[PDB]
Amino acid sequence: DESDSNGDINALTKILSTTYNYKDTLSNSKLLPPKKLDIVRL
Amino acid sequence: EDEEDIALEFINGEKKDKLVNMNSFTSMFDNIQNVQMDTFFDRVMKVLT
Amino acid sequence: NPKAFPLADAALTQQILDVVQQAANLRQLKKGANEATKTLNRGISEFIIMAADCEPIEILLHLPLLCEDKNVPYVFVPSRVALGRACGVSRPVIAASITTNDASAIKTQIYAVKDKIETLL
Amino acid sequence: IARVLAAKAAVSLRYDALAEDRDDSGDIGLESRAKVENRLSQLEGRDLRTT
Amino acid sequence: GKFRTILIAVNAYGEVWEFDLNKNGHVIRRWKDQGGVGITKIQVGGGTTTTCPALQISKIKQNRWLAVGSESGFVNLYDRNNAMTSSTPTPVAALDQLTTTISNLQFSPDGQILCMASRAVKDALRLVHLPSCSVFSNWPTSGTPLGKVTSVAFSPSGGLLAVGNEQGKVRLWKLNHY
Amino acid sequence: VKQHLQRETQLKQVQQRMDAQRELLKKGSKKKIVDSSGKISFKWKKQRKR
Amino acid sequence: SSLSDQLAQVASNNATVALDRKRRQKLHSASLIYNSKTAATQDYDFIFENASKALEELSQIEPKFAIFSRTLFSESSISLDRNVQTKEEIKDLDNAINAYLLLASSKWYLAPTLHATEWLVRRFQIHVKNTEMLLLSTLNYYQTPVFKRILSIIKLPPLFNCLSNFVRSEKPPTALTMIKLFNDMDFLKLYTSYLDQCIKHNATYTNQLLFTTCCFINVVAFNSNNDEKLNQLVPILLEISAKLLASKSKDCQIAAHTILVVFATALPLKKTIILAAMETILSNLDAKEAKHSALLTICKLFQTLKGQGNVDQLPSKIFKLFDSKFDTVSILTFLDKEDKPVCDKFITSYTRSIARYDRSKLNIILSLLKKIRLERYEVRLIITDLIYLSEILEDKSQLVELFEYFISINEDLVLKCLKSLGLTGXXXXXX
Repeated sequence: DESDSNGDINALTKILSTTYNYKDTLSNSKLLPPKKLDIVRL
Repeated sequence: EDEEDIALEFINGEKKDKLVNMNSFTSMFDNIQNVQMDTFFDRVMKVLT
Repeated sequence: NPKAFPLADAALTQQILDVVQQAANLRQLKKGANEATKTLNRGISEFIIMAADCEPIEILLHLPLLCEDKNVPYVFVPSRVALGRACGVSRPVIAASITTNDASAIKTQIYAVKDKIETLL
Repeated sequence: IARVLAAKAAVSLRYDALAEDRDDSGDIGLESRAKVENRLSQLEGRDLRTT
Repeated sequence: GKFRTILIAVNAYGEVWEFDLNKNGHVIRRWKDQGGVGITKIQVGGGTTTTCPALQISKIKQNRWLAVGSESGFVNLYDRNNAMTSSTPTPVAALDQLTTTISNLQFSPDGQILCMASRAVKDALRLVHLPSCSVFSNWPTSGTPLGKVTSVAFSPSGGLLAVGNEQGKVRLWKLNHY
Repeated sequence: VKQHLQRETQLKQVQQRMDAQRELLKKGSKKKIVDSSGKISFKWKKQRKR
Repeated sequence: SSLSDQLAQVASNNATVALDRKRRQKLHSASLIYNSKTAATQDYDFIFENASKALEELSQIEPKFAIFSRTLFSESSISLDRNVQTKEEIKDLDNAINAYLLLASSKWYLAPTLHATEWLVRRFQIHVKNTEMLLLSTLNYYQTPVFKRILSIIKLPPLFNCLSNFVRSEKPPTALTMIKLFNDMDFLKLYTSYLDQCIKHNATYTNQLLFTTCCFINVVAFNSNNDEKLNQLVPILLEISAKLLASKSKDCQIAAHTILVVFATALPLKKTIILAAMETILSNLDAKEAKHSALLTICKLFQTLKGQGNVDQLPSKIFKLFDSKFDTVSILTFLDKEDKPVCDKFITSYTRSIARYDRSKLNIILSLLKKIRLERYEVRLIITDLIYLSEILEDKSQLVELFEYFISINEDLVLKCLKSLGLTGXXXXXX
């Protein structure tokens, strides 16, 4: 029954399918995220 | 102006946002009963800002 | 507030809130409005520290009514966040009461402050 | 609740016996009752049972 | 090519003076901290300070955060853009997570983190994020070796963190963002 | 009423020595000091209880 | 395994099969209205009279219940037991009753639905067989006395193990224990598949759809620490809010705004996800009261993320769509609101998109900036685009009046961007 063959309605569903990790860690934001501090003791 | 000196405008330019902590929405249940959806959404936005 | 009476200056307030911070180390200090009202009726209160910026101010005005009967000195430090931090308690405290213990090491420094409070009266 | 009332009723009484100006609308008192209702509906939501 | 420096002196009772050193020392302004009875330390931050100083004259930048210690854990954060108006300013957030006398208030060189430490109780460094004024919750854990923290310091450049103790061991960290 | 004044001031000191005993149990870090006279009092550490 | 484990597994499959008389007097005795002694002494014929008389009242309130009197509430459907019928026929009895509890769940405060479902409880055994769609349809009435009765019958499924201490309890199940339900990652996957089933029939009511979000907000709230837990959470929540925006109903769309804004402040989503969400908010935005809530999302969504490309120009398909549903005059009446929300990081992405795409209306692009006090880096990042535009666009006098606004405020900022790119004397020579 199924085949794949204004903005659309499914724009939120499609980009959720095409990504697996949702938090913006790729940015190198230069702003510091609250409550979770990446630290490594030397 | 230096390239790192541009980014200190980008650091200082942000403003404080009130966070979402674990006890911030647990009082909303006492006013679900027969309220319109418009006047509930402002009662979420009044907590977040 | 204009309802505030004798309100200590910037100078004496530093002396009063230092004795408060040393009486809370000796645990000689009852805390809050509803407990400073107790030590007046028992008569074990040395004097009464109160805040001025409490909103509404009328919730602690009975202590100047009560101290005039029982002849116990009282002043107003200006801000309740100040007297809170000097009392050792996270919450703001709007009235603090120094109890009477004659064995106290800080007895001399209380009566120095007490004389300055009766000076304003 | 019998603490929180007798605290806030003592807050409400001194505004009534000892304020020479009265707004006379229960404006402090309705601010007092909303604090107890926040205290009450907090305290009913918490329960001793295990889930 | 031109800048003026400013002293910010603290009365013990909590009165903040603002001397300026470029012209001869006159008060610019006074303002009392809201509350703040037994006050130990102030340090300003968000720009060039004595811990994260400048290199050339153009690098000198006006600070943005001001923090006021206490002898009862109270740190008071002041936004330096708004607090310079009213001259009895309301601080942004009253940080009270520590339980003893503040003894080290240093900022990050970018002005995003506020250390606060107490030399009284062991293991008492707390980091405060800026501008959100939220204490970080993950670090420091219980098993994070600090000791009685007596001397905290940040790097100017690499984002490192050096924390002293009383035992003598300067234990070093790395803020992995920077 | 001479005796009541002798009764009460004796009875207050029973509370004053009981209230000091009751305040040893609560929290905080206490210091055992002794005066040079021999009387024992305590000095709690400067620490804002939460 | 053992013997008594396997031999209690047969008991679940025959939970409804009346075998002894005492087995019948335990199953038939439980119901919604009558107590345990008076329930066991009455026929199905007695119950069908009260149901079919009540069900005709519900057909008058709305005509949708008229169909069930042809199939489930018909007089011929007294002789049929579930247990006698085949496996294909039972799934149709489930798909009728699953279609029934959607229409029933809305009129649940009313007395006739209590007498209506009870025959569908006691004859069709829905308090044993399908108690998920019985409970998920009626999960929002937890304070009411009718849900306390519903707890006093049901053997609870393995997914509803949070309510298992409130079965036959005195006091109603409290509000936090409803959150401990929704905190599970599996119980949400029902309440997605219940809701996407409930939207397709377009019978989602206002009090129900509040209690969904008022739990879906709190699940984000209780998990605001564990960044791993949130990372596995939004395939559940955002796929609702995607399908919750596809609704014709204006009331369902405002619920999607509550979940989106709450999750966006709790977790910084990617730029591509926010631009994805901003299209679906734009695309199905028809009614009046859905538009006001929708604007405060994009107002708030653009401030949640922060990074490189924070203030990027909007894409082409996004921007004209935003001009289609939101007017440039209506965005100005929005900024003049005395609520005055933080519109700060979005409009500097909105203004740059005007500068590249449309360019016909830069009278507005002045009046935008008088109404909002912007940030420091934003004004520089705007003025770089206009100076690029100053060279390229066939030179225009209203563009000169825009820089006159920046000769008024932050003169050195105009200079420092010109000293980064181009000459100081050449810009004033250009106009």
